[PDB]
Amino acid sequence: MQDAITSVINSSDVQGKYLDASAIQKLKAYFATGELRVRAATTISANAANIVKEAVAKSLLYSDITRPGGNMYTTRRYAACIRDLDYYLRYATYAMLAGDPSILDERVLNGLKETYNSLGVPIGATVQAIQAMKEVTAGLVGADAGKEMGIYFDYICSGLS
Amino acid sequence: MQDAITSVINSSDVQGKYLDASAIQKLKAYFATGELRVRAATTISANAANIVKEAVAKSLLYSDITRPGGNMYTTRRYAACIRDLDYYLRYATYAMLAGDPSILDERVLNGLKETYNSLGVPIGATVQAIQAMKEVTAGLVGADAGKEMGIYFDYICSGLS
Amino acid sequence: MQDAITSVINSSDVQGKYLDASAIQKLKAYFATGELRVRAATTISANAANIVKEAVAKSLLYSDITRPGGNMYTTRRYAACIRDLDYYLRYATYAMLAGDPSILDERVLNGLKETYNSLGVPIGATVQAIQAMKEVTAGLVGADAGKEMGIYFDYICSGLS
Amino acid sequence: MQDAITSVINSSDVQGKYLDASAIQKLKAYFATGELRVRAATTISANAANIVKEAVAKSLLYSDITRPGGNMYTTRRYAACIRDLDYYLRYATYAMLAGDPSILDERVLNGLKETYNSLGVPIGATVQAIQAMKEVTAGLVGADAGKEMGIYFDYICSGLS
Amino acid sequence: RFVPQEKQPKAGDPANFLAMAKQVSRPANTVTRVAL
Amino acid sequence: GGYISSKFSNKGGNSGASVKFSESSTQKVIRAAYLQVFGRELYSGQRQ
Amino acid sequence: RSFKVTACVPSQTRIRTQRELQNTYFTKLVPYDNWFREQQRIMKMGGKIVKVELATGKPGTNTGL
Amino acid sequence: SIVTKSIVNADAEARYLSPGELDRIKSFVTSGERRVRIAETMTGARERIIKEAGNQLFQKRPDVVSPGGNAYGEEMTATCLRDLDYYLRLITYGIVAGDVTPIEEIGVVGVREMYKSLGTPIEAVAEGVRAMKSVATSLLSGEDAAEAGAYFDYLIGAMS
Amino acid sequence: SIVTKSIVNADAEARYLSPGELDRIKSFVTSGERRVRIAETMTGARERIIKEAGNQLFQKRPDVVSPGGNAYGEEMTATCLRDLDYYLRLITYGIVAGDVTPIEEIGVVGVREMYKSLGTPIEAVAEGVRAMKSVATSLLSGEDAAEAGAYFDYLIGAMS
Amino acid sequence: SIVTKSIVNADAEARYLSPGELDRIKSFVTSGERRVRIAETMTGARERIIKEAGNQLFQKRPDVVSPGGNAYGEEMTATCLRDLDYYLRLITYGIVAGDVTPIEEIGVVGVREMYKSLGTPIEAVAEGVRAMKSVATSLLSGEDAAEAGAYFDYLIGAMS
Amino acid sequence: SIVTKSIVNADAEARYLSPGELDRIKSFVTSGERRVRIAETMTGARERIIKEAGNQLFQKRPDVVSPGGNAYGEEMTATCLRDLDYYLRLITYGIVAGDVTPIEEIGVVGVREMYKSLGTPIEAVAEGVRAMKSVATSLLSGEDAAEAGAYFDYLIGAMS
Amino acid sequence: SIVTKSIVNADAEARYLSPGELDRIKSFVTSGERRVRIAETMTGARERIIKEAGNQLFQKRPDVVSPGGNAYGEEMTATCLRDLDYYLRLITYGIVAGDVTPIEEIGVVGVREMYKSLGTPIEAVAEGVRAMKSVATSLLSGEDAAEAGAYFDYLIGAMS
Ligand SMILES: *[C@H](C)[C@H]1/C(=C/c2[nH]c(/C=C3N=C(/C=C4\NC(=O)C(CC)=C4C)C(C)=C\3CCC(=O)O)c(CCC(=O)O)c2C)NC(=O)[C@@H]1C
Ligand SMILES: CCC1=C(C)/C(=C/C2=NC(=C\c3[nH]c(/C=C4\NC(=O)[C@H](C)[C@H]4CC)c(C)c3CCC(=O)O)/C(CCC(=O)O)=C2C)NC1=O
Ligand SMILES: CCC1=C(C)/C(=C/C2=NC(=C\c3[nH]c(/C=C4\NC(=O)[C@H](C)[C@H]4CC)c(C)c3CCC(=O)O)/C(CCC(=O)O)=C2C)NC1=O
Ligand SMILES: CCC1=C(C)/C(=C/C2=NC(=C\c3[nH]c(/C=C4\NC(=O)[C@H](C)[C@H]4CC)c(C)c3CCC(=O)O)/C(CCC(=O)O)=C2C)NC1=O
Ligand SMILES: CCC1=C(C)/C(=C/C2=NC(=C\c3[nH]c(/C=C4\NC(=O)[C@H](C)[C@H]4CC)c(C)c3CCC(=O)O)/C(CCC(=O)O)=C2C)NC1=O
Ligand SMILES: CCC1=C(C)/C(=C/C2=NC(=C\c3[nH]c(/C=C4\NC(=O)[C@H](C)[C@H]4CC)c(C)c3CCC(=O)O)/C(CCC(=O)O)=C2C)NC1=O
Ligand SMILES: CCC1=C(C)/C(=C/C2=NC(=C\c3[nH]c(/C=C4\NC(=O)[C@H](C)[C@H]4CC)c(C)c3CCC(=O)O)/C(CCC(=O)O)=C2C)NC1=O
Ligand SMILES: CCC1=C(C)/C(=C/C2=NC(=C\c3[nH]c(/C=C4\NC(=O)[C@H](C)[C@H]4CC)c(C)c3CCC(=O)O)/C(CCC(=O)O)=C2C)NC1=O
Ligand SMILES: CCC1=C(C)/C(=C/C2=NC(=C\c3[nH]c(/C=C4\NC(=O)[C@H](C)[C@H]4CC)c(C)c3CCC(=O)O)/C(CCC(=O)O)=C2C)NC1=O
Ligand SMILES: CCC1=C(C)/C(=C/C2=NC(=C\c3[nH]c(/C=C4\NC(=O)[C@H](C)[C@H]4CC)c(C)c3CCC(=O)O)/C(CCC(=O)O)=C2C)NC1=O
Repeated sequence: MQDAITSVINSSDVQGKYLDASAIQKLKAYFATGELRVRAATTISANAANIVKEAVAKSLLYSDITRPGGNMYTTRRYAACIRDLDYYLRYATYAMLAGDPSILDERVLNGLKETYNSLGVPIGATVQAIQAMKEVTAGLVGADAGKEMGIYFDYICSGLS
Repeated sequence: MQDAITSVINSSDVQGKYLDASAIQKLKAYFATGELRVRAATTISANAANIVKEAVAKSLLYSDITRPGGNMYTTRRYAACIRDLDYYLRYATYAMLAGDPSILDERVLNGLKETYNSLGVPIGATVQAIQAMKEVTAGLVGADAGKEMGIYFDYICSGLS
Repeated sequence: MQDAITSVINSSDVQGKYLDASAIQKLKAYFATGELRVRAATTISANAANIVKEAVAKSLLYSDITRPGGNMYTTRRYAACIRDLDYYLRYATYAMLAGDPSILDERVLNGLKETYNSLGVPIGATVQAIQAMKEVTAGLVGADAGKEMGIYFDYICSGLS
Repeated sequence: MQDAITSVINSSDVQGKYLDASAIQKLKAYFATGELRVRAATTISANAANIVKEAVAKSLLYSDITRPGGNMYTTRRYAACIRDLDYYLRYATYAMLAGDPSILDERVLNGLKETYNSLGVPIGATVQAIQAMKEVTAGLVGADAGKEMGIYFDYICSGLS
Repeated sequence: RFVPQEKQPKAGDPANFLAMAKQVSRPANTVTRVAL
Repeated sequence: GGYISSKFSNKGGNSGASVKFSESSTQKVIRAAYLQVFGRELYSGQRQ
Repeated sequence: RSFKVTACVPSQTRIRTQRELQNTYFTKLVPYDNWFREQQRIMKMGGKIVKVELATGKPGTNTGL
Repeated sequence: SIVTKSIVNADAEARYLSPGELDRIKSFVTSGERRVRIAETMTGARERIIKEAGNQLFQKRPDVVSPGGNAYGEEMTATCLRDLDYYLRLITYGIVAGDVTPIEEIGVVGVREMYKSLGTPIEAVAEGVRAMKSVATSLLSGEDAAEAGAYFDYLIGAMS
Repeated sequence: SIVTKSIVNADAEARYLSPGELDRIKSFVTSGERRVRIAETMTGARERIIKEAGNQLFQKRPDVVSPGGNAYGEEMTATCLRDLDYYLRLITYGIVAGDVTPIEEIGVVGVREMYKSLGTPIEAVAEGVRAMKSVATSLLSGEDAAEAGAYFDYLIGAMS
Repeated sequence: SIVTKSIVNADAEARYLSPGELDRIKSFVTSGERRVRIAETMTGARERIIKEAGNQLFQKRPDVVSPGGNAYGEEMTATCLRDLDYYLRLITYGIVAGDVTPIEEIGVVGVREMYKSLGTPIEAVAEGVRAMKSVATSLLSGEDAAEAGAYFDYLIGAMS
Repeated sequence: SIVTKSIVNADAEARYLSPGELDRIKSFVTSGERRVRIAETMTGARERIIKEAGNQLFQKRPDVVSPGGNAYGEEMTATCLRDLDYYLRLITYGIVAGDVTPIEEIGVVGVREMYKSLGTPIEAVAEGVRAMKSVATSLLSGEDAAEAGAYFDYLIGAMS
Repeated sequence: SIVTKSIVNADAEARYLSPGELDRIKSFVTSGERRVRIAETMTGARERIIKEAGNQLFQKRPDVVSPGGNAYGEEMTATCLRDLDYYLRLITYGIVAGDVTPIEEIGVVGVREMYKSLGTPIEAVAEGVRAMKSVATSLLSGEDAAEAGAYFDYLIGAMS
C-alpha cells in the first residue's frame, strides 16, 4: 500500500527534506485528477458483473479453452477463472484510485507468476483476457479515464508475463 | 514514414478537399519552425554518444540494476540498452525534422511494446531514462528547441507506458 | 486440395477396400456431369474481365467506399480490390471443375477472416460483392451449372463472414 | 539447452553471492553420477537405430492402428513418425548428460502439443510408445540409470499428454 | 604386374546354400498381423 | 495440415488425409531448396 | 532462444497476381540474436507487428542463453 | 518529400544526417513558401482548367463522348471530368511536397489495372491529362512551368 | 486426378485454365468409363496376379525366402504379399484418376526411410513390382496396357 | 583429428581458440601413447579379425552366401572381405586421429548410395562391424575397450 | 559448460555426440574433483587478489589515478576494484564449468560497448586483469595454473 | 513449345518426367499433323489478310494515317503495314508450337517501350490485331476458330 500521495511522502522522507516544487507538481497534478477517478470507480462497481462478462464473451468463449481439453472445460475451472477476472478488475480500480501500482506489486503480483506455472494455467490466455478487459473498460468509463486504466491494467500484464 | 508536409496532404486527401486555408496556415507554421529544427539536429548528432553516456548517469548507474538481481550485469544486456537508448536519439531526431509523431509509430512504437513485456524488462525504468534524456538534451540544444524535442520524447514515453 | 475423384479415393482408402461398385457409380456421377463443367469453364475464362466489372457496378462503384475516406479510394487499393475480387472468381471455377469445395478452404478461406480485419477492409461490403458476382455469372452459364457454381460463392461467404 | 552445472551457476550469480559451499554438493552430486552417464549415453548410441526397431515391434507393428484407416497408415506418415520417435530418444540422451530437462522445453516441447491435436496424431499411442521404450533401455544401461532416464521420459509424457 | 590389394581366401567361412522354395498365400488373410 | 501455429480459425484440412495434394507441392520446394543453396542434390546421410 | 512473431505486412508498390497469403502473415519463429536485424526489415516495409512470444526459456536468465 | 527521402536513405545506413543533406532540408523548408503559392495558382483557377481541358479532350478524341463510348450522357460525362478533378488535386499535392511521392501512393501505381477493368482507354486519359498541362503552364510563370511541369510530365509517361 | 494436376499447373503461374488443357479433361471424361474397366480386371484377377508374381520374385530372388533375409516361410513371406498387395491397390487408385499422385502420396514419399527401418531390400520390392506388372500387361489387352503401362513403370523408378 | 573439429568450429566465428577447446588438445596428447599401442595391436592381428568376424557373420546372416544374394561364390566373398579390411583399417585411423572425422570422410558419406548402386544390402555390413567389434574387444584389454570399442560404435551407429 | 558446448555441437550434425568428445566429459567428471580446489582458493583470497592487483595495475598505468581519467577519487576507485572483483567473480563460475560459457554471457559479449560508453579504455582494464592473473597463478599450484592460467588468459585477448 | 517448358519444370526439380506430362507430349505430337494444316492456310492468304486488316483498322482509327498522325505517308503506311505483318508471322509460329512463348520471346516483352519511343499509340496497333482476328477466323472453319483465336487473344491482352 502506497498512495501516490504517500509515495512522494516516502521518497521525500528517505532524503529527509521538505516538499520541493517538482514534488508538489505531482500532487497538484494528482489533486487535479481527483474528480475524474471517482467518476470511474462508481461506474465500474455498477458494471463489475458485466465488464467481467463481456471480456470473456469476446475473447475466451467458444475457443480452445471453453471446449473440452484445456483449462476451462469443467465448471470448477470456470468458477475459478471468473474468480480471477473479477479480482483483477477489483484490484485494478484501486490503482486507479491511488494513482500508484504499488497495490499490484504488493497484493497481486507476489505469488501469482509462480503459482500459474505451478498449476499449468496458460499465462498467454489470461494475459489476453485482461487485455480484452481493457477496451471494455475504456469504453465503459469514457476514454479520458480509459487512458487511466491502461497503465494499471497492463501493469498486471507486465508482471504476469 | 510520412512527414509533416505530406501528413497535411494526407489529412486533406482522406477528408477530400484541396489545400484549403486551414492547411496552409498549418503548412506555413511548419516552415517557420523548420529553421530551428536543423540547427538542433546537428548539435544532437554531434553529441549523440555524449547524451546517452550522461542520460544513463542520472538514473541507472547506481540502483537496483547494478547490485545483482536485475536487467544489466550480463554484458550483452547492458550493451543492448545503450544501443536501444542510442536508437531513441536517432529516431527522435528523425522525428524532429519530419515534424510528426507518426514516423516514430511505424519505426519504433508498434513492435517495441510487446517485446519489453515479454522479455521481462521494466518499461518504468525505460521511461525514467528517456525523461532523463529529456532533461540533458534541452540543456545542450537550448530551451526553445528543447520544447520541440520534448514532444517526440514524450511520444516515446507515453507510447511505451 | 481434394477432388471429387480423389474424395472417393479418400473414403475407399480408410475403409481398407478397393474400387467398390458403390464408388464406381459415384465416379460415374461425376463423369456424367463432367461434360457440363468443361463447357462452362471456357465461358468464365473468356469473361473474367467481363464479369468483375459488372459485379462492382451493381454493388460498389458509387457509395461511401470510393469517396475519399473510403477503403478502396486510391488506385493502390482499387487495384487490390479487383485482384482480391479476381481470386474469388478464379477459384470459383476451380472447384467447379473439381466438384468439391475443399480447394477453397485450403487455398482461399485460410486467413481471410484475420487478414481483412487487420488491414481495415470491410467484410460487410465484399460479401455483397460476391453475391452480386453470383447473379451475373448465373446468366452467363445457365441454370444447370449455375446451381453448381452458386454453392461455392456462399461457401466463400460463410467462412469470410 | 543449459545443464545442471550452468543452472547452479545461474542461481548463484544473480543474488550477489559467490561460489558458496551449498553449490558445491550440487556439483559434487553431478560429479559423482556423471561417470554413470557416459557409460549410459554410449550404449544408447549403440542401439539408437535398434530401439526404434523395438519401438514399432512392441506396441505398433502388428496392431489395428497400422491397418488401413488408422493414423499410422501411409508411407509419408510412417517414416515421419520414426524420426519423430528418434528425436525423442536423442534429446533424452542430451538430458541424460545434462542432469536437467532444460533441453526439452526449448527444442522438443515448444510446439509439440498443438501440432498433434491439429495433425490428427493420437496422444495415447505416443505415451504407450515412449513409456514402452523406458524399460528396454533399463535392460541396456542397468537398473539405476534407466530410472534416471525414466525421469526425462516421464518429462516427455508430462509434456505431451 | 598383378596383385596390390587382395585377400583371396574366402576359404573357411562359406558355405550353407541349403536353400528353399517358397509358396503363395493371400495377403488379406491376417498373416500380416493386427495388434488390437 | 496448413499453418498450425497462429490458429487461423477456419481450416478444412481433412486431418484424416488419405491422399492430400499438398504433399507433392511441399516436397518439391524442399528439393529445390537443396538444389539452389547446395546447388546439387545432397547425399542421403547429410540432409538435415 | 527463439521468438514467435506474428506480422501483418502489406504490398507497398506492386500488385501481385499470385496469391501471397503467406507473404502477409509471417507468424514465424526467429532466434534472439538475429531478431533485431529482422525486426527492422518488417518495420521499414510498413508492416505491423502484432504479437511476440517467448517460445523458448525464461527471461532474466543471464547464463545458458 | 525531400524530408522523407533523406531520412529513409539515412536510416538504412544507420547514420545521422550528413551536413550536405541538412543544408538540402534547410533550403527545402525555407523555399516552402515559394512552392505553396504555385499550388494556389492552380487551385484558385481549378474550375477553368477542368472545363478547358474538358473541351480540349473531346475535340481530339470524340469516341469517348460518342454513344457506345465510356463517357456518354450527362452523368457519364460528368464523371470523366471529376476524374480529371482528382488529378488537379494530385498534382497540387506534388508541387507542395516537392516530389512525386504523393503522386505514387495516391494516384499512379494501379492505373494499368483499373482502367483496363473499367473499360476506359488509358491513352484517352493520357491526352486529357496532357491537355491539362497546356492549360496550366500558360497560367503559371516562366520558371515554375519546368518545376510544376515535371510533375505533369511524370503523370504522362507513367500513364501511357 | 488429371483435373487436380491441371489446376495446380495453372495456379502456379496464376492463370485460368488453357483450352488445350481442357481438351485433356474432355478426353478424360469420354474415356473415363474405359479406365474403370481397366481397374476391375485387376481387382477381379487379384488372387492370380499376386501369388504368381510374388513366386516369380522368389524364383528370381531366392535370397528372400531363405533365413537371414527379410522374409521367412510362415507369415513373413505372407506379409510380403500384403505389402505387395498395397501397390496393386495403389495402381488401381492411380489409373482411375488418370494421375500419378494416388501412387505418390500413399506409397512413395517416405519408402526409403521406412524400409531401412524395416530391414527389407527396397530394390527387391522394385524387382517384385516389376514382376507384378509384367504379368499385368499381358492380362487385359495390348491396347489398354500402354496408357495403364505409363503408370506401371513409375513405381519401378520410385524405389531406386 | 582433435584439432580438425576445433580449428573449424572456432574459425567459423572468426575467434581464437577457447581454452575449453585447448583442454581437448591437452586431453589427448597425454593419451597419444595409449592411442598408439592399441592400433599397433589391431593391425598386428588384422588377419585373425577378418577371418573370425567374417566367419560367424555368415552363421548370423547366411543370406548373402546363399544364391540370389550378392556374394554368391568365393569370387565375391573375397571381394566382400575387402570392405571388412577397409573398415578395419578405417577403425585404426580413427583411434590414432582421436575422434570421429577420418572414418566419416573416407568410408561413410556415400554408403547409402554406393551400396544402393552396388545392389548390396546396407544393413548386413552393419551386422558385421558388431561382430568385428566382438572379436576385437574380445582380444584387447579391458580399459581400452571403452575407448577403442566406441570408435567401432560410431561406424555401426551411422551405417544402419 | 563443456557439457553444454558438446550437445549443441552434436545437434548441428544431427547425430549423437561423438566418442571423441565423450572422452572429454568423462575426463571432465574425473577432474570434477580437481576443479573445486581452484574455486575455494579464490574465496580465501578475493580480498587479497583484488587489493594487490589494483596497485599492480596503478603502477603499470598511473594515468587512472591522475585527475581526468575515469577512476579518479575514492568514490571512483571503488569501481576500479569492483569491476576487477566482478571479473574474479567470473572465473570461478567457469573454472567449475570448465570453459567460457559463463565467461561470455556475463562478461564479454558487449564489453567493447560499455567501457566506451563509460569512457574507460579497455586496454587499462585488460592490463589489470593481466596483472590479476599473475598473482593468481603464483597463489595456485604449478599444475593448477598450468590449465587455469590458460583459462585465465582467455579474457585478456577477449577484452582487448 | 510445350516440350521445352515441360523439360524446364522437370529440370529445376532435378527429376525425370512424370507420366502425366508425358501424356501431354504424346497428345501434342499427334496433334502436330493438324496444327500445321492451320498454319499453311494462314500463310497462304497473308496478303488477303494484311490488306484487309489494314482497311479494317484505318476506318476504325483514322487519326493515325491522317496527317498529324504517326503513320502518315505513302511509305510510312508501308512500314506500318509491315509492322502489322510481323504479328502474322509470329502467330503462325505460335500455331505450330501449340504455345505462346514464341509470341512472348519475340513480339511481347518490350513492345510497350518501342512504341513509346517511336510514337505510335500502343492500343492502335492492338486494334489492328483484333481486326486481323476477325478476318483470320473468317478464313477458317469452326474447330480452328478457338485454336487460332487463343493466340490472337494473348497478343491483344499483353499490349493493351
Ligand atoms: C482464467 C480465464 C484463466 C484461468 C484461471 C484459473 N485460475 C485457477 C486457480 C487459481 N487462481 C488463483 C488466482 C489469484 N490469486 C490471487 O491472490 C489473485 C490476486 C487477487 C489472483 C487472480 C489462485 C490462487 C489459484 C489456485 C487456487 C484455487 O483453488 O483457485 C484455476 C483452477 C485450476 C485448476 O486446475 O482447478 C483456473 C481455471 N485458467 C485458465 O485456463 C484461464 C487462462
Ligand atoms: C461437462 C460440463 C460442462 C458445463 C456445465 C459447460 C457449460 C458451458 N455452457 C456454455 C454456454 C452455453 N450454455 C447454454 C445453455 C443453456 N442456456 C439455455 O437457455 C438453455 C436452457 C441452457 C441449457 C441447459 C447457452 C445458451 C450457452 C451459450 C451462452 C452464450 O453464448 O452467451 C459455455 C461457454 C462456451 C464454451 O466454452 O463451452 C460453457 C463452458 N461446459 C462444460 O463442458
Ligand atoms: C559481473 C559483470 C559486470 C560487468 C562486465 C560490469 C561493468 C560495469 N562497470 C561499471 C562501472 C565502472 N567500472 C569501473 C572500473 C574501471 N574503470 C576504471 O577506470 C578502472 C581502471 C576499471 C577497472 C579495471 C568504474 C570506475 C566504474 C564506474 C564509472 C563511473 O562511475 O563513471 C558499470 C556501471 C555501474 C554498475 O551498475 O556497476 C557496469 C555495468 N558490471 C558488472 O556487474
Ligand atoms: C528502433 C525500434 C526498436 C527498439 C526501441 C528496440 C528494442 C529491443 N531491446 C532489446 C533488448 C534489451 N533492452 C534492454 C533494455 C534496457 N535495460 C534496462 O535496464 C533499461 C530499462 C533499458 C534500456 C536502458 C535489456 C535488459 C534487453 C535484453 C533483454 C532480452 O535479452 O530480451 C532487443 C533485443 C535485441 C536487440 O537489442 O536488438 C530489441 C529488439 N528494437 C527496435 O527495433
Ligand atoms: C525434435 C522434437 C520434435 C518432435 C518429437 C516432432 C514431431 C512432429 N511429428 C510430426 C508429424 C507426425 N507425427 C506422427 C506420429 C505418430 N504416428 C503414429 O502412428 C504415432 C501416433 C506417432 C508415433 C511417434 C504422424 C503420423 C505424423 C504425420 C501426420 C501425417 O501423416 O500427415 C510433425 C509435422 C511434420 C511432419 O512430420 O510431417 C512434427 C513437427 N517434431 C519435432 O521437431
Ligand atoms: C487466395 C486467397 C487470398 C485473397 C483473396 C487475398 C487477398 C488480399 N487482399 C489484400 C488487400 C486489399 N483487399 C481489398 C479488398 C476490397 N476492396 C474493397 O473495398 C472490397 C471490400 C474488397 C474486395 C471486393 C483492399 C482495398 C486491399 C488493399 C488494402 C490492404 O493493403 O489490405 C491483400 C494485401 C496485399 C495487397 O494486395 O496489397 C491480400 C494478400 N489473400 C489471399 O491469400
Ligand atoms: C485519385 C485517384 C483515383 C482515380 C484515378 C479514380 C478513378 C475512378 N474512375 C471511376 C469511374 C469513371 N471514370 C470516368 C472517367 C473517364 N472515363 C472516360 O471516359 C474519360 C475519358 C475518363 C477521364 C479522363 C467515368 C466516365 C467513370 C464511370 C464509368 C462507369 O461508371 O462505368 C471510378 C468508379 C466510380 C467512382 O468514381 O467512384 C473510379 C474509382 N478514383 C480515384 O479515387
Ligand atoms: C500403401 C503404402 C503403404 C506401404 C507400402 C506399407 C508397407 C508395410 N510393409 C510392412 C511390412 C513388411 N514388408 C515385408 C516385405 C518384404 N520383405 C521381403 O522379403 C520382400 C523383399 C519384401 C516385399 C516383397 C516384410 C517381411 C514385413 C514385415 C516386417 C516385420 O514384421 O518385421 C509393414 C508393417 C506391417 C504391416 O502393417 O503390414 C507396413 C506398414 N504400408 C503402407 O501404408
Ligand atoms: C573406402 C570405403 C569403401 C569400401 C569399404 C568399399 C568396398 C567395395 N566393395 C566392392 C564390392 C562389393 N562389396 C560387397 C560386400 C558386401 N556385400 C554384402 O552383402 C556384405 C554386406 C558385404 C561384405 C560382407 C559385395 C557383394 C560386392 C560386389 C557387388 C557386386 O558384385 O555387385 C567394391 C568394388 C570391387 C573391388 O574393387 O574389388 C569396393 C571398391 N569401397 C569403398 O570405396
Ligand atoms: C516481330 C517483332 C517486331 C516488332 C514489334 C517490330 C516493330 C517495329 N515497328 C517499326 C516501325 C513503325 N511501325 C509503325 C506502325 C504503326 N503505325 C500505326 O499508326 C499503327 C498503330 C501501327 C501498325 C498497324 C510505323 C508508322 C512505323 C515507322 C515509325 C517511324 O518511322 O517513325 C520499326 C522500325 C522500322 C524498322 O526497324 O524496320 C520496328 C522495329 N519489328 C519487329 O521485328
